[PDB]
Amino acid sequence: HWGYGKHNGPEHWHKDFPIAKGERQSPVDIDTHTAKYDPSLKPLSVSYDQATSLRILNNGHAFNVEFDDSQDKAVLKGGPLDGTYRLIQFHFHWGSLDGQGSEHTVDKKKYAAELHLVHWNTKYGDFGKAVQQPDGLAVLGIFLKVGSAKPGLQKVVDVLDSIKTKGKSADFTNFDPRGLLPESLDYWTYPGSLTTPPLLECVTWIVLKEPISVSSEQVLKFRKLNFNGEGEPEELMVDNWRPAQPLKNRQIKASFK
Ligand SMILES: NS(=O)(=O)c1ccc(C(=O)N2CCc3cc(O)c(O)cc3C2)cc1
Ligand SMILES: [Zn+2]
Repeated sequence: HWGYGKHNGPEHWHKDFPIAKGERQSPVDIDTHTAKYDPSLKPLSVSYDQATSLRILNNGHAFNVEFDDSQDKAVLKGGPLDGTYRLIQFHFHWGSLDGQGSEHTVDKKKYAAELHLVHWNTKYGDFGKAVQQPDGLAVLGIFLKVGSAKPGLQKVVDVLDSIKTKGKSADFTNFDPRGLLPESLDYWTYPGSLTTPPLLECVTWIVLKEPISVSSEQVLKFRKLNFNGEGEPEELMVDNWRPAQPLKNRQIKASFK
């Protein structure tokens, strides 16, 4: 099955998921000079005060921090969005080295990692129905650079030892995702897709301009995770990013001048 290796990585995905070569695939390079400022774009509303994290899972591709999405608790609205989108999970993509790992790029710059906070449009009732719709998901993407530690990330980092291998989970309650946000909510936005199989073209992407800083030690701990299951040959969970895809007939809009 699909993964990030030589034999099952991004350049193979199209064989099982032909939408891989579609018209609105993600990620993309954000050409900052070509992105147009859109004065009609609203400030993003990130309302995470009542967020209820439940669990952290190593799914063999990344780790997901999962949230209770059975009520309007942690929601994303405004910005380019119409209606209310509920937080279901977050995860990261990262590299084997600090010079790569992000999925989106900014004028071809790769960041060390990229955080995806995944939300679904409440008008579709559940996540599985939402992914079948062109406006079903809103993914908030946040770049990570290596520098000072992110204190709000440390709780995540410290639990990774308990979910080293594929299919392991751990209780992960009371985690506040507000601690993963940068100061500014300036963003770029464009219509795109899931960046892993099934690659569904259901996402409004909202990518923050300002990266967060994490420490070298924090990202090193991401790189100790395993793609493999327990008692299988150790394959370090690194380079779990899809490269930039063709922009085709799309415009990237900026919320800021
Ligand atoms: N990298 S990204 O674009 O932010 C991204 C966001 C979300 C997901 C995701 O949670 N998935 C894929 C689609 C899917 C579809 C299902 O029907 C399902 O039950 C579960 C899932 C699980 C994967 C990737
Ligand atoms: Zn992702």
